[PDB]
Amino acid sequence: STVKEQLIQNLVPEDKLSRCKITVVGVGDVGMACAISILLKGLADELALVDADTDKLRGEALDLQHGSLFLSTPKIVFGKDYNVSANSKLVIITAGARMVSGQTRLDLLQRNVAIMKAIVPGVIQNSPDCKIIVVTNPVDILTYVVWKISGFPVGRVIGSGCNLDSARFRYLIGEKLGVNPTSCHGWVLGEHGDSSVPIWSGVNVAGVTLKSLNPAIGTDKNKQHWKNVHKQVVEGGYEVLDMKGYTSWAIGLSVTDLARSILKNLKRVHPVTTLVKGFHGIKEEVFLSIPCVLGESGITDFVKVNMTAEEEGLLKKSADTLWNMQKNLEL
Amino acid sequence: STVKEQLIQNLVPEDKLSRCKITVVGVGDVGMACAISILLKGLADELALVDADTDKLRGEALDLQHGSLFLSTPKIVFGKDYNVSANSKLVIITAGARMVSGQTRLDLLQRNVAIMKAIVPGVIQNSPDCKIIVVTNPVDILTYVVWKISGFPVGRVIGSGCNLDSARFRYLIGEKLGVNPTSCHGWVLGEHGDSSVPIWSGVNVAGVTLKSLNPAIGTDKNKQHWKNVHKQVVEGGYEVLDMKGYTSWAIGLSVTDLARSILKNLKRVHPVTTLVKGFHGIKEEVFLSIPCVLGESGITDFVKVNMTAEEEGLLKKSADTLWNMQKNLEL
Amino acid sequence: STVKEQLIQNLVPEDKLSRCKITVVGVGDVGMACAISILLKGLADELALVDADTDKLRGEALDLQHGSLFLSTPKIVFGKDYNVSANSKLVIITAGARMVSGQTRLDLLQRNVAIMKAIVPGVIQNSPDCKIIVVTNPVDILTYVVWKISGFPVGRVIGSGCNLDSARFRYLIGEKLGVNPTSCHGWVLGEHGDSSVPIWSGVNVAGVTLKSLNPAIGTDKNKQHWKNVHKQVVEGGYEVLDMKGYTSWAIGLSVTDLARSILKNLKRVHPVTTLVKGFHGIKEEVFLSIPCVLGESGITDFVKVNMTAEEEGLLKKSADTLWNMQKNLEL
Amino acid sequence: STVKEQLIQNLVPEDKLSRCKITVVGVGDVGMACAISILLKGLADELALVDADTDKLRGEALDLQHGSLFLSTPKIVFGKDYNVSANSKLVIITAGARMVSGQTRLDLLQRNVAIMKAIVPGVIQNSPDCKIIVVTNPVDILTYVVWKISGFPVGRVIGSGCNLDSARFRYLIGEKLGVNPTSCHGWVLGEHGDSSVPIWSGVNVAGVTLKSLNPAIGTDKNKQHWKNVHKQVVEGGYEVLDMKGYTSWAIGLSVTDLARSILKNLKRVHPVTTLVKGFHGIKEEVFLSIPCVLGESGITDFVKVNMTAEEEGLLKKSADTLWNMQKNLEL
Repeated sequence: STVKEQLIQNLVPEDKLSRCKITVVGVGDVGMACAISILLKGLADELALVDADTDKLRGEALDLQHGSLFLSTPKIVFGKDYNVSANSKLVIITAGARMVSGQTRLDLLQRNVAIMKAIVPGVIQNSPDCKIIVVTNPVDILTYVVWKISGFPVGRVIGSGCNLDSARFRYLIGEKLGVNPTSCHGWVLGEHGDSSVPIWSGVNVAGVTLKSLNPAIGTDKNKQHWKNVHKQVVEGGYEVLDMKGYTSWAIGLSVTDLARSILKNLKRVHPVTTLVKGFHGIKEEVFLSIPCVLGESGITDFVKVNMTAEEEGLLKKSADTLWNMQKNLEL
Repeated sequence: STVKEQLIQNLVPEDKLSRCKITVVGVGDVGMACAISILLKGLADELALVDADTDKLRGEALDLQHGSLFLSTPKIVFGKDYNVSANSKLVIITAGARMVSGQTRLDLLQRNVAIMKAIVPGVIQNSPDCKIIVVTNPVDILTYVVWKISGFPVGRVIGSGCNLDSARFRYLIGEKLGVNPTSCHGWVLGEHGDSSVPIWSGVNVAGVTLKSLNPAIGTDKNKQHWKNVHKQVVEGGYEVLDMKGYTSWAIGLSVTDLARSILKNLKRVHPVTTLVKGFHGIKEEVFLSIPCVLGESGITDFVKVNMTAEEEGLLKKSADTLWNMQKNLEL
Repeated sequence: STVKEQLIQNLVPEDKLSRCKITVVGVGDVGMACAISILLKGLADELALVDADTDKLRGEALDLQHGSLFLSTPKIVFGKDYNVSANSKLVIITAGARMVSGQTRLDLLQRNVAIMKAIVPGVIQNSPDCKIIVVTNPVDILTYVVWKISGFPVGRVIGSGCNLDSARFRYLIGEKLGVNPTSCHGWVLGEHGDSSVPIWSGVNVAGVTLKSLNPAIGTDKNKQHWKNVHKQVVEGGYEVLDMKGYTSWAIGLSVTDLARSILKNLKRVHPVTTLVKGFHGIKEEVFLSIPCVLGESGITDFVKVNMTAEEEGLLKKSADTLWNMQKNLEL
Repeated sequence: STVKEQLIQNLVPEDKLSRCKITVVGVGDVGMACAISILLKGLADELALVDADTDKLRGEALDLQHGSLFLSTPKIVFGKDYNVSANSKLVIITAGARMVSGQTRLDLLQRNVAIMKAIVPGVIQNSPDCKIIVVTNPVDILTYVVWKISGFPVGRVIGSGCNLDSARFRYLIGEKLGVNPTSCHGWVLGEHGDSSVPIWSGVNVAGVTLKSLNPAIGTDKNKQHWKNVHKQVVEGGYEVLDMKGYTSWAIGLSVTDLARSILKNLKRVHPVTTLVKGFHGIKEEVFLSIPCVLGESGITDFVKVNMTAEEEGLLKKSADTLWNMQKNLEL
């Protein structure tokens, strides 16, 4: 009778389905930049966005929706509740309390565990076999919170860690040789913040033992400027926000780069946060970041690097900072 | 003890998985071009290639394998048997008996149903809920064979149909206006070969009723050159092979464009082959191609166009050609 | 002596170059979303961002810079001046005075011509043979301003027009059939705002004369709900901002889709703004949008559609609204 | 009068242009695979294909042409002559005399310099400022021939070198750790064939000094299986052809990966062939491959690695093999 009933013909049984989604908790600039980009790629055919600030969301959501004619992801849903997350393959938590010129440290912490207790677990009740990337901040300590508060195998529960930083690093690093940050290699681990031990021991622009930045050593630590790449790194997180008044794009790209790996089962190794519970001297459910291999099923395996006496020193140190911090609950 | 046992750390339980594959039966130039391209995109994280010509395959396969460092699909497997297809989401049959300057018609037919009886069903015993794209040729009649020989809902069993042709068409068509074949629209259906009724009734370069090529009518059929676009289309299939001695690339791209749609659940409508069993006068399990909507779960729905008295005429006609042909078995 | 002087060897003459850039004036949410996306593609190997709000820029800029390790565009520059735009191939003006719940109409107009007189011309003194996409708003009237104020051939001076709207349209439109907005076709022209005559005469979901939405006509205008798709369209621009408090993503994607076409010389036809100076009755340097073909060198050619008596009516009407408005200068 | 003259409107002056092309000499399987892939990306908006086997070409060419509706490159041209190459940015020579089970060595050499004398120079007379990637084989010695026979700055004249091999390597290498070949690093240089000194000194799976494969040393050379990765590498070139009867895909991907870098000015370092004329002891216009940085303008700079006494030994050796070979002309 209708144009519908006239133009289109409904091929009988099996006229409904479902499968493999992406969901992002909260669309604060970040939650959001980590959105669009999941889109400017084909990671997900259903991307559901869960926020509690109902207003902006159905606004932002509809923006993406109007945007359809460009995406390669037909379904884009939104909810005020986690029911709207049913059967996600990957959930990315980016809700809490973001940034303030000065503030930013692990200050947004007792503050966020609260955000979590609520936000996180519950999401999980929905997509029971989900896999979580934690972006919030605090990534370490939150990964821990979530880890704890959720109760599924770390592998499933992962964190943004230093994937970010390391990248921030490869950038600057390459800013000096005149070589692509893809084409220079260096690792920064420990904490995602100011306890960041880069790990010069292993820094190419060709190969290990091959072009290790060490063999030509204008030092790299023990002097002659390069420490600064590292001081530039850390500070670098800060300087951004002071100016645009937040940390957006670059966090996004990072994550989607984590997703990319997980989803396409790339088994591309990564610096992410996990339980170093009993690695290089650390023996206490401290989650900091370490180079790990990521696939379909989470963290598969870990990569146990060669930190020099103190590279291990420093790391041993973060571990601990990060550690008492965790004498937790809402108490 | 080992570098393995030394460099990498095995994150305990859940160190194995599996999920959503692509498989291509036979790697004859086509089977193959329809391969690489599935690769120069991220449709599949596991693409298994099943051929019986064991030799060339483990050669070609290894070529792609050496090729890893570029692909975004970690696993690429090969088999002499269909066991190597376990739990594919999409199987693409491109094995039979391909082309010969002159030959090419629906000649490669009794010839191929044979290829099928064997090849097809069996593949299915493995990935029971698979979805099939039939490229072989004969696409129509084979779709039918396979349909029949397999026994799963058409929706699942699909064919290359004219997606190809229509594209071949939009090309030429646009070759004259100086407008992109994306940006010109026209549909050619019926048979994939020489019974190809384009369907001028509906041919934009803007909109329907809007810029329909009809309203300015330097005719389009009933004279003044354009029939030729169509004569150029059909012939066009032939001229290729005469020269490179086969039909490769363009068939590939087409298919992957079918996959793309299926896999990312795009619900992008397409001209593909299916059972017009009881549409526009045809009432007999004749499979020719018609504009249909494709998603995750197969053909979802059909699009019932407005063929003019004879557009319906011609189509009614193919249907039938195609039809007795189907008084089949190996008999 | 140095690691530089040690690791890398400088292959003598020809150790410097330059060529084909993208530049975006102002990074207000939009200027910005229209940024990242130019990045989540390979349109430009040098993208310079010119803003006057020096603060946020060197913040936002550095955000993208830290972001390097993901981009396929090595150079990302920023300036407080247009000198920083030298030899751009495409400049996209997105600076002025953006949005306000209610406000939004062609209010941001005397306001912006001012923004222009300054911003625009000057940019041009730098990249003399540049090509401009105008996003600001007002797109029509601004295209005109810029056109005027710059003095290069429209072809070069283009505007966002309704590429946006039409897309906004294909969306909703497809929201009802259950078909992709790529796979449904419809055109909305005239003004980018509330004088938007869609152009039902030509609306497929197959072909013109073929599946024109007209032949089944649950009307489309002259009743039985569809006008609303159009009322939904226009309103649709408004509802967004009311909520997220601005119009970001979808404008971005649109533009980059214009760039894409221009840059890769796609000669993909588009609804954009240009001088309808003497088309369908309009005879006065009124710039509204019409379906045009875009390539390397600008607008190449125009597409002269079939508006029904009044489709031509309405268009004839916008033209004029838009027209007196243009009895301009700063006077 | 015509639909053309009716549907489309010709926006006056500037209705013609030109700029930045890709050209590939000969479409032998390789010339060809290195074709399609340049397409399954947006490297070129005009790709001209020059072959002398006029027949297959206008066949293969037309195949790609029919293929339009998928490409993001509007113009695809073909010639029997080099006139059809006018103003290419990148020319890729892949014509000569390809492969034979056994044969393959630097046998296809006096044979090819001939192919060159003709093919190469002449191409250049057309696109005088072109940049050449040499794929033929012999890549080394041919790079040299071409270098010589053309007369433009090496930087411009480059070769496939070991980009290939190294990749072939990262593959196998990663086949053992269970880590992506992107995520494992190792370099193989010297000759592209059997004089391939990998360069274990520098082989990560993290960082240099960091995860160098050396520090855990199940040796890597001086025993305990890994030499084989290398023996597997070289042999690996051979085993392919024996089976599919040629080397296609993987060479293609490699090149396009060279183009990608050149064209988008990525300044991504690469192992390619160039004049090691006076590096690590070699002092004679011997072209073998070394890690170099590639951009818009050619090889920009070289990367002078740390070969161990003999890594330098072996390299010193190839150099020379490769060297007398070059006491050339057609004499």
